[PDB]
Amino acid sequence: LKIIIPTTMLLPMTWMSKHNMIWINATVHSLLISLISLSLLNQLGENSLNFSLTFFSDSLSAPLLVLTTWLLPLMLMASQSHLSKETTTRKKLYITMLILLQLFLIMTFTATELILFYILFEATLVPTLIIITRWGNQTERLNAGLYFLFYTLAGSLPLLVALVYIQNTTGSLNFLIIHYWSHPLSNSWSNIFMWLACIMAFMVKMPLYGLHLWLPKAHVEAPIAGSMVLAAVLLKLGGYGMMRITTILNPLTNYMAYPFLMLSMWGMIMTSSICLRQTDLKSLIAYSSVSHMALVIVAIMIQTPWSFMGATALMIAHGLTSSMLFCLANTNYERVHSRTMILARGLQTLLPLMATWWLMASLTNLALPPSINLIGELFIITASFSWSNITIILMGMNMMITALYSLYMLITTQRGKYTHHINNIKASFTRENALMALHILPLLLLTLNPKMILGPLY
Amino acid sequence: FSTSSQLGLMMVTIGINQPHLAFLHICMHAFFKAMLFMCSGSIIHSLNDEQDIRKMGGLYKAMPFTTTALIIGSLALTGMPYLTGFYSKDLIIEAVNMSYTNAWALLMTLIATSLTAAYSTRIIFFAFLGKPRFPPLVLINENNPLLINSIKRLLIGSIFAGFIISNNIPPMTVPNTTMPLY
Amino acid sequence: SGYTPDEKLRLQQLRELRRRWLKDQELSPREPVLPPRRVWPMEQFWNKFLQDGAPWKNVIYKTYRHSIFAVTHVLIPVWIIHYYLKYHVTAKPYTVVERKPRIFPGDTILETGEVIPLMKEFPDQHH
Amino acid sequence: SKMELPDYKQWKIEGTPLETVQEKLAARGLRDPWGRNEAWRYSGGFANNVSFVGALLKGFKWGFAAFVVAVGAEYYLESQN
Amino acid sequence: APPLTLEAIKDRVLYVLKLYDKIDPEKLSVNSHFMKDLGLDSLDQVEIIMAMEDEFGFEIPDIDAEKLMCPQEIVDYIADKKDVYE
Amino acid sequence: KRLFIIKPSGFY
Amino acid sequence: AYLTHQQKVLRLYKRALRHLESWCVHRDKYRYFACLMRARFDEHKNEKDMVKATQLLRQAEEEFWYGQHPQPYIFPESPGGTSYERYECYKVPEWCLDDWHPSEKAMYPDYFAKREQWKRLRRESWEREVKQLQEETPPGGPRTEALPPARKEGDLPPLWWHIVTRPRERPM
Amino acid sequence: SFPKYKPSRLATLPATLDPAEYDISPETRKAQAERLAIRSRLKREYLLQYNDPNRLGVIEDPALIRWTYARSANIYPNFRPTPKTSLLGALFGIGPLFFWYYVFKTDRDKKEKLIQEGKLDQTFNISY
Amino acid sequence: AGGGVHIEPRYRQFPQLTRSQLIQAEFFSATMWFWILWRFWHDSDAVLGHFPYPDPSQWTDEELGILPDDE
Amino acid sequence: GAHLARRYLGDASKEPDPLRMPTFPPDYGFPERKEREMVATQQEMNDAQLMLQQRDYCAHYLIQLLKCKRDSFPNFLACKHEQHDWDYCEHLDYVKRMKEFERERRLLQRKKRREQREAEMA
Amino acid sequence: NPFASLTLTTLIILTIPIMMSNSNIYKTNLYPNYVKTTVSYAFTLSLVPLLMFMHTGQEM
Repeated sequence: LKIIIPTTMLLPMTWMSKHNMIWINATVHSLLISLISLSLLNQLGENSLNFSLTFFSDSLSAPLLVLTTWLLPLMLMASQSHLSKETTTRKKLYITMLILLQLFLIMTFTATELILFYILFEATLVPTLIIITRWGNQTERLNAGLYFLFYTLAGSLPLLVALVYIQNTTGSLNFLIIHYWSHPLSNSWSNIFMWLACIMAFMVKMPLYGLHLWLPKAHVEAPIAGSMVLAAVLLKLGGYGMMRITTILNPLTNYMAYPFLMLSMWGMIMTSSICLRQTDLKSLIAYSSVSHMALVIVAIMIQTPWSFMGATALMIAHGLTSSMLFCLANTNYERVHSRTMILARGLQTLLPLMATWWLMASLTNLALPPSINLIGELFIITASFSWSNITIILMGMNMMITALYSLYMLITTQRGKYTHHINNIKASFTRENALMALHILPLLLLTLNPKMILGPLY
Repeated sequence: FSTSSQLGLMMVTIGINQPHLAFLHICMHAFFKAMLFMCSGSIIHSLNDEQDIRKMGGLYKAMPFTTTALIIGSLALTGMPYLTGFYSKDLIIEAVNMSYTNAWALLMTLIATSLTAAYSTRIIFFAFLGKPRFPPLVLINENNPLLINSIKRLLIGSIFAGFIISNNIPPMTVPNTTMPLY
Repeated sequence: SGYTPDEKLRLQQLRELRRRWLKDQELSPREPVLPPRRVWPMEQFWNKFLQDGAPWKNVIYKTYRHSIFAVTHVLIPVWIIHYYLKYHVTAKPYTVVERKPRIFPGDTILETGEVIPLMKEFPDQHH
Repeated sequence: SKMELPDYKQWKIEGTPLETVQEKLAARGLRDPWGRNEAWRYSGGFANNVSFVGALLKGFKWGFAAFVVAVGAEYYLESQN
Repeated sequence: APPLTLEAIKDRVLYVLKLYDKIDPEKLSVNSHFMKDLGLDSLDQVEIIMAMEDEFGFEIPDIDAEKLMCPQEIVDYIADKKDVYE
Repeated sequence: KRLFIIKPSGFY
Repeated sequence: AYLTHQQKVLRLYKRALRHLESWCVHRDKYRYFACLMRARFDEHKNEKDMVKATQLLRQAEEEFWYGQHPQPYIFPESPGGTSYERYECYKVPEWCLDDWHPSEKAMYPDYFAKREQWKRLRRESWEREVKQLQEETPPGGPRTEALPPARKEGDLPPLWWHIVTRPRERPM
Repeated sequence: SFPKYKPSRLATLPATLDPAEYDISPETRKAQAERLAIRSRLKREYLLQYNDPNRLGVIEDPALIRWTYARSANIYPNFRPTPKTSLLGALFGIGPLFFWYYVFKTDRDKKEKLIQEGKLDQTFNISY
Repeated sequence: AGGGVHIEPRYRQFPQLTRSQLIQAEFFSATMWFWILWRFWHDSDAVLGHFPYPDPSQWTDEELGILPDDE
Repeated sequence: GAHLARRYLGDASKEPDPLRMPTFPPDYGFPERKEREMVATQQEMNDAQLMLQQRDYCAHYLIQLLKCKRDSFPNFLACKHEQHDWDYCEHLDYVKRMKEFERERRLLQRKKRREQREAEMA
Repeated sequence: NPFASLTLTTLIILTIPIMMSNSNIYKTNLYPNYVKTTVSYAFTLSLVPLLMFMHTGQEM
């Protein structure tokens, strides 16, 4: 509760501050609020941290909020490349949307009511389409808003009807109450559609093979600030939802999981294989995000202790790195004014440090040990292998492709021979290099003691 | 390719219940195979970064230090008795052929050893023996002490290690004592 | 059949223009004009006696080099390494586990003192 | 140095094995154009290369004396022991 | 490796061309055109350049091979390719 | 005789 | 533009005996089969009939593809060599120089002063060389990739900066 | 003697072995004239923009931009629901999904069948 | 690189060698020839076989204890 | 060796099946069955850490070899006669292993000799 | 007792050159020689565990 009021308190901060201090004042208070948020991984044992009637926290939420509260400074300096020429009021309103976005994500994770979660869950949309469409760069950013929002509501709205139905039947949907007052789900045909309605809403904000057309249609054209926040935390909103909603969807989950986890299983190889054949750099991370995001779909579906820990570990780790590759996308895109992969090549001979950030980014996304990507992915494999022995040949074959496209972007952009006619790349400012540093260091130095990241089942 | 051929040979041993003998080969092979690659790296640098045996030749007398290292390095690679290679490779051959194993599977390690010595002669004949087919302008030189000490450090290793690992280690494999002569 | 005159007259134009290009790629004796740096006194008395250059002068230079490298690379590690095991790692049981030395018939134990009886008479196998 | 090149006069196909093809080639009816270009690889100290077995027994000559002193010294040590 | 000056490279090409039996070791000249002045033909140029590509280690392209038929212009191309300046 | 070598600006 | 009947055999000879060198290895062996390759090449010099000459191309290439070394020999600096584009790691374009910080260009002042003068030559000769180009282009652009030389004195040959300021083959 | 070198998709036929390369003729003689003439103009204005002193930007390649559109956005505007696309879509779509359904379900019921009377051994299988 | 190298770059001749360069060459060649065949004299048994292998025909049925086809 | 040639190229009944020796009763044909004894006991045989393949009938000639080798450290050139005793026992293990194979072979030959003589005797 | 400390140091003392490299204090030139000495000293440090091994055979 002590996080929300200062987060709202940044709303007058940016809107009033002097013409040139708006970003300085916003950057610091976003950095200071990481203090009080950092006291949220501070956690008791199996019992969740319930500090208010309407707000509560646990070891599953705790990594999430500290990610978002940390995240906002990243989009703050990220936007300080192309918002300089805009007017003051537009610049102030950009912070308004980002700060309004924080106020939502910081509150969905703390919500102790299913509807209150859902109200804020889909409330985060309104700040987004403002970011994607108003401050977007390309032409089809207009089609981006329609694809993003309509996909979300088409699944979210049946969830709302499902939630009120549960409200009338059992009486309440408080996350603790449903856990303690659990009831097995009968195999009645009606329960099948209720199960499908409960899950489908989080599936669409969990790019599934087929329900993912808005992934390349939103991330690519979104502004840099909107790109990472939509890929680092927004995709995780469903991840928090499914980890919570599955408490009332058993035993119907196990029999009904086959149509869904398998579609994620086969598509996660397909979507990774998509990255092997791409022409747009920002489309790589978008499709790579789909494959990585679809990996935890299997983990939550098995409802295995190891799978849930691996899901949470990959959830935060993927968000941190996917945001990073979007920053590296921005710097190259800004210098060359194009998103084509094959245009800017041999950049390492010009920007050696930027190549190192590219090296660390693609290598962490490669998920080597001991990085949080690997331990999250490895726990999923072990849980999946216990569920079925054939699972290794599929999800292992993803790691086949996962290493390929991760190095493919590194080789074709940084390595090789520079293209001669590009006379635009200057030396990198201290901004992006610090932005990359603020992305890479928390991931690496979390590796020593990642038990804040595994989750409540740890 | 000789490295990979060596790797196939040593993991055949752990194949037929010879783990420790595979580890015995892990030390000998790391000794002289580094010499063979380092020696080739030395002559590459001297021969104006040329690395095709068709243009080597005649370096037997021009670079004697690398000549001595490769010959005794290759002899260990071929299994010169009482050298680093023999204590592992020929002991391995004495072990694998006399065991319950797959029928032909004993013949690669027999035939490959014949080929193992075969390319060793070819690399000695083409690169060092023969006539000096290299470009007319000679810039070759190996008198830098950094090379001479680097090769020499494993050189006494590639000559004297074989004994100093064979005797000291505790016996951990059944010794092959009685076998036919052939 | 060969160059058609025009291309040649051009190539030598490019040649002399290329002549001047890397005839400007060298460095004057003063460049690089090294900016000043603060200097430690350690190298000052190293060179105060190095100019002689006779054998034992540079030997003790290398002798300190070996020892000064040793203390900061082989002493300060084992200082904290031995602190780490003997007082933190070994303080936690089952962290450092040891092979008990293989006792052979006829050996004696320091604490017990009892000798393990020698194995009985060998079958007297001689070659 | 100023890179003084060896003169051509000291280099001819005669003496080097390059003649062996030449009169065989002259039997066909022509003459080798670059006869003197490869003569350097066959003349001078570059010639009389050791045989393959000769390369193998490099240093074996000193192996004679080294064996005699080593065995003899140990023979004396055992005899006097 | 020390670089080869214009005098050195012109001296290096001087040796190989002089060694050629088809030419005569007293008429050789730095500007002497191959096929006319030394009385060569088009199917003598090819063996000249490989004998030039040999002692230098690199390959002049075929597209630049047919026009590479003057000893002074021989060294001009090589000096351009290695940018070796005295 | 040594020549000036071009490098990317490493000061920043 | 054209690989006419002249060069085709000239290139064919070049790849032929280079493969032979890759085959014979030894110099004495190579020389015998090289002159035979040469003697067999010009034994049919007088072949005025072009149809047979093109036919003689057919038995030159198909067995060359059969007779080429399965491991063809290539020198390091040429296509397929072990050192092709090996030093591109060090070749940085000349335009990166002006981005150097005041401290970085004060590091080497004489070169930058000379580099500025080099930049001057490009600046007030560009408009002259493009104008010189335009008045000598044939209609519909150029019919050949070859560039015209410097017509009159003073003006540099057209389009000269990058081909002159090209990074050295051995930059380090 | 030697039969031939038969080309394939990955083993293409070289220009040296190409018969039509050695079948030069007047009508294809002028046809190869504009090949370089088109290339010559494309090398001219590119170099003009390449070596312009005031050129501070990226020389956009219209071919590159065309390639990006063709491979990213143009597929649906020129898509047609012809029968062939349906079999290709079905075979590469729900095909493998149902194939893995047969494989995964069969093992899952087989594994569940085995454990329910205890043939599968879980003496130390606790970390599920 | 710099003029005055310990060996000068000559053209198409036999390169100059220093005496010291040669000394280690036959030093290791002699010691290797010492090593590989001095230990041969030491325990020649190793490349000879310590125990002869008798063929399985000469052993009589006494030790094998195998009676003939008589009873 | 020769056994492989006769077993594969020729009839395999004259050659023992390599996974089954001994098949004929060892007691039959071997009187005074004072079975192969042990000089060492499993207590010190365990206390002296010996790998199972090394845990053969020559166990007494490894343990004392490990003893003198440890006590003569680092003089690896000593303890050769004790090593000489070791492979001698392993040699003796190998000859008696040959004796077992040939004893089975001779029984196989005799087993055929007993049956056909009893078969076509009528 | 010594076995645990010596072998562990052979790992730890192998990583200081990496951290010094990140410190950028090395003024080139001396760095390759500095790396060689650490590896060489790591080797000499790695001996005394090995000579320990043949004496008794303890493995921890």
